[PDB]
Amino acid sequence: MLIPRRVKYRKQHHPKRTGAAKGGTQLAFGDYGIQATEGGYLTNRQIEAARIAMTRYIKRGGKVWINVYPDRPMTKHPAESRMGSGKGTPEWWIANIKPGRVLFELSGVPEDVAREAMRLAIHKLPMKARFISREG
Amino acid sequence: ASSSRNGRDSNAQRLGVKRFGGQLVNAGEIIVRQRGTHFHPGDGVGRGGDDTLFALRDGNVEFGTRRGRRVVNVTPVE
Amino acid sequence: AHEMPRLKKQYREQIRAAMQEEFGYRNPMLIPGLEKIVVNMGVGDAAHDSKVMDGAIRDITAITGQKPQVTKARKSIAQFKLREGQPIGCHVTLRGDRMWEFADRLLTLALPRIRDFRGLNSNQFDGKGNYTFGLSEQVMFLEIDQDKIDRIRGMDITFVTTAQTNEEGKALLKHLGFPFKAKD
Amino acid sequence: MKQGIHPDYRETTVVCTCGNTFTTRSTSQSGTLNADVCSKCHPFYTGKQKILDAGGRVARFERRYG
Amino acid sequence: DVRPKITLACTECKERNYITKKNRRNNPDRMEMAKFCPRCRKHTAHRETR
RNA sequence: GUCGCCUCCUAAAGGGUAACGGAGGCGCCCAAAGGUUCCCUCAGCCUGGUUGGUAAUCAGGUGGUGAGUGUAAGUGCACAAGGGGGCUUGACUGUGAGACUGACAGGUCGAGCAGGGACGAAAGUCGGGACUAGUGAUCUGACGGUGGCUUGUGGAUGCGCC
RNA sequence: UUUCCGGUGGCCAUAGUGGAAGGGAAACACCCGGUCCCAUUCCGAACCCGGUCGUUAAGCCUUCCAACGCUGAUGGUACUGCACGAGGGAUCGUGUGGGAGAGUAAGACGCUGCCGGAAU
RNA sequence: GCGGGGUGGAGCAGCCUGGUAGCUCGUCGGGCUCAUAACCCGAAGGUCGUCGGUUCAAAUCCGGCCCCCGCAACCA
Ligand SMILES: [Mg+2]
Ligand SMILES: [Mg+2]
Ligand SMILES: [Mg+2]
Ligand SMILES: [Mg+2]
Ligand SMILES: [Mg+2]
Ligand SMILES: [Mg+2]
Ligand SMILES: [Mg+2]
Ligand SMILES: [Mg+2]
Ligand SMILES: [Mg+2]
Ligand SMILES: [Mg+2]
Ligand SMILES: [Mg+2]
Ligand SMILES: [Mg+2]
Ligand SMILES: [Mg+2]
Ligand SMILES: [Mg+2]
Ligand SMILES: [Mg+2]
Ligand SMILES: [Mg+2]
Ligand SMILES: [Mg+2]
Ligand SMILES: [Mg+2]
Ligand SMILES: [Mg+2]
Ligand SMILES: [Mg+2]
Ligand SMILES: [Zn+2]
Ligand SMILES: [Zn+2]
Repeated sequence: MLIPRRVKYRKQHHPKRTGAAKGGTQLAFGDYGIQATEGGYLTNRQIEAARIAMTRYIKRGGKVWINVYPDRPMTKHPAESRMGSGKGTPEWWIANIKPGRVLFELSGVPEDVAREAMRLAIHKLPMKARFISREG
Repeated sequence: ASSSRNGRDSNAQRLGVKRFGGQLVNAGEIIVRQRGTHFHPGDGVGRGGDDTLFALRDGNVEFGTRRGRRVVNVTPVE
Repeated sequence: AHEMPRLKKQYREQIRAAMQEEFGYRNPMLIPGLEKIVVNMGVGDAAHDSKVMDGAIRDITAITGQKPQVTKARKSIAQFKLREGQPIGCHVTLRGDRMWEFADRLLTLALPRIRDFRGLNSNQFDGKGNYTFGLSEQVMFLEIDQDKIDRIRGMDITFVTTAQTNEEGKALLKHLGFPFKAKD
Repeated sequence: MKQGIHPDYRETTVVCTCGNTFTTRSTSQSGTLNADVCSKCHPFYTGKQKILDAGGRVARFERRYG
Repeated sequence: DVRPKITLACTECKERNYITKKNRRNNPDRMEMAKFCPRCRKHTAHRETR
């Protein structure tokens, strides 16, 4: 589970989820990758599930890059309580995903099994994503 | 239940430029209220105790640069 | 009194000629020479009393011949137990005639009578033609008394020369004459 | 120099008890300097010790047996 | 209580002209100042009242 | 849990803008940490050096703000508003053209002038503090000054003014 | 009149930083002294005073170097006022006006005023 | 939620506030005794639950966290 060591402010406004990907729309480390076609919030649990799926399928070879980091904290109102009495305590850590953002990258693996591993990973994400490559 | 350790804030102080570029002013008229010298006093402009820039003479307000400083001048009226 | 010192005369004639011949400076005012001598002593065990500073002032005054600058603590430190603004060290800057004659006195008299003296390392240059070393004990300066010193103290001696490079600084200080061994 | 803050500092003769006399300047109050050894007198570099060491471990063996 | 209000009166016309504050611990004694005395119409020595 | 004041964010590039929204501060302190005049440049890093160590004091080199600012934060400040020395009390009296900001009470800035000063060779600057919190209307009472009024007159007494 | 140089402004990196080469007639400077005014929280280092011998090594000045930094379009894109439209919904699109930041080509080894100097 | 507590082996002091961590018992070494207990003479023993901040300096000040308590968690 990716959790930042510290943050300046633990209670933050909800991240903007408008617009396309600000940056990181192209592969930078690996040969293949996952590119999100829809925006949304990506929690550390989802990131870990996808990473486990990719690594487990590719076994021992190849290396995986997690381009996004769940450094944005999300508070939760205390359960069964009326509205008010200040903001809640951080409960989830998310990354702000926008369309075109490359989430995961993979290298050192043949294309077919890389594609299958990316499929396994994508079936764990909460937003639509696609397999991309450096045109082979 | 719970409570907030916040909720305090200070009253609005209403800073900012009070007379913009080219606006005719009288002597002593306040040009900008500010904290610190974001604008330095230029020609025909005095600086007060709380860094308020005011007019030392009648004329038109202009914003410019004097050496390396952002300054506010009052050009004497033609 | 008005008399240009022996060490200064030796420097000028012999050393300026020697440097001009064996470094080949293309300009006459490029031969290095002594710029200043700095005598420091950090007496940091003064955070608890003042008598140690008084003794250090007396000792350095007798050794050099002028009142020292007393430096107050730039920042307080608990584990050294010093507050802000306490006097923790004193130093003297010597130039010109005082520089020359203090250097002559030191070299001719004082460090000769260091216990089991073996010379000074040649590898204590700052890297820019200036050479600083340290004396662990003070009364060896026989210009002071012997049976009234409050406690033994040490000091740092720094020769700052107008030498661009370490090798020519070493040459200058050798020609002036230091005990220079062949050891690290 | 500032008047009244500096020590007495006048002409000063030094004698090294090794045939060396010189005319330096120091604060030696009402007096001069009577040194015990000079630079050109000290056994350091005038070269009068040459200790190095005594590393002849075998040389000792044939000294007491050869 | 530690920085009380002290009243400076002119030492000529004994007039409580000014009021200010001291430290009591940093300045235990009565303070002397040269201030303008309107009655004396010049600068006169002002002393803290007892 | 909160209630007044100050700084930031929310606040949507003037100002203003709510929530038991998100962060912190204030109820002081300083006779210098005020005024003036002159001088100075830091932190960090690298190298050398008695005690001495990552780091005391010293030397050289580098280094423009990342240090510093009595105290929160922001806006400022290296031209320093940061560091140091000299002399001082303007932490004045009588004033306030002209403006800022509030429903109002109110809060804030202020040129110029006179008196009498401080500093500076002068130009000049000085009506506390780099700036913005460190505060409480009115009533009633109190002390100091003043002597305007005082019920027949003169006192007294009481009140008024500051 | 011109050229060169010393002062003093303005623009405040297109000017800086770094490297290379060369120059001093006046001038500037380092430099040489400290007796004299004056000065160092020690030091004639600095400040100040007296000289202008020595020296262009440095400051300074001239030429050269896009190397770091700086400057930087056009077009496109983001965003956006107004007017609409589409999705179950996060949200997205279009019309009509405005229009960046980044990046790209490129610019650039400063510009300009007054006074003085030596020569013309 | 409010308030308190966490310090040698144990049970308890040191907390307005910074700088010197104490008493009792127990542990260990020596006496006394035939031997043990008791008693007598000497010694060691906690960098203060944990993370971080304030500050020249933190057991002490501030916050988070863990553990143990107490209280509250109400009206239909
Ligand atoms: Mg990018
Ligand atoms: Mg002011
Ligand atoms: Mg003020
Ligand atoms: Mg606004
Ligand atoms: Mg708006
Ligand atoms: Mg409203
Ligand atoms: Mg200052
Ligand atoms: Mg006052
Ligand atoms: Mg008015
Ligand atoms: Mg206010
Ligand atoms: Mg006046
Ligand atoms: Mg005067
Ligand atoms: Mg201040
Ligand atoms: Mg000040
Ligand atoms: Mg009433
Ligand atoms: Mg009547
Ligand atoms: Mg009045
Ligand atoms: Mg550009
Ligand atoms: Mg552009
Ligand atoms: Mg009931
Ligand atoms: Zn001898
Ligand atoms: Zn008076």
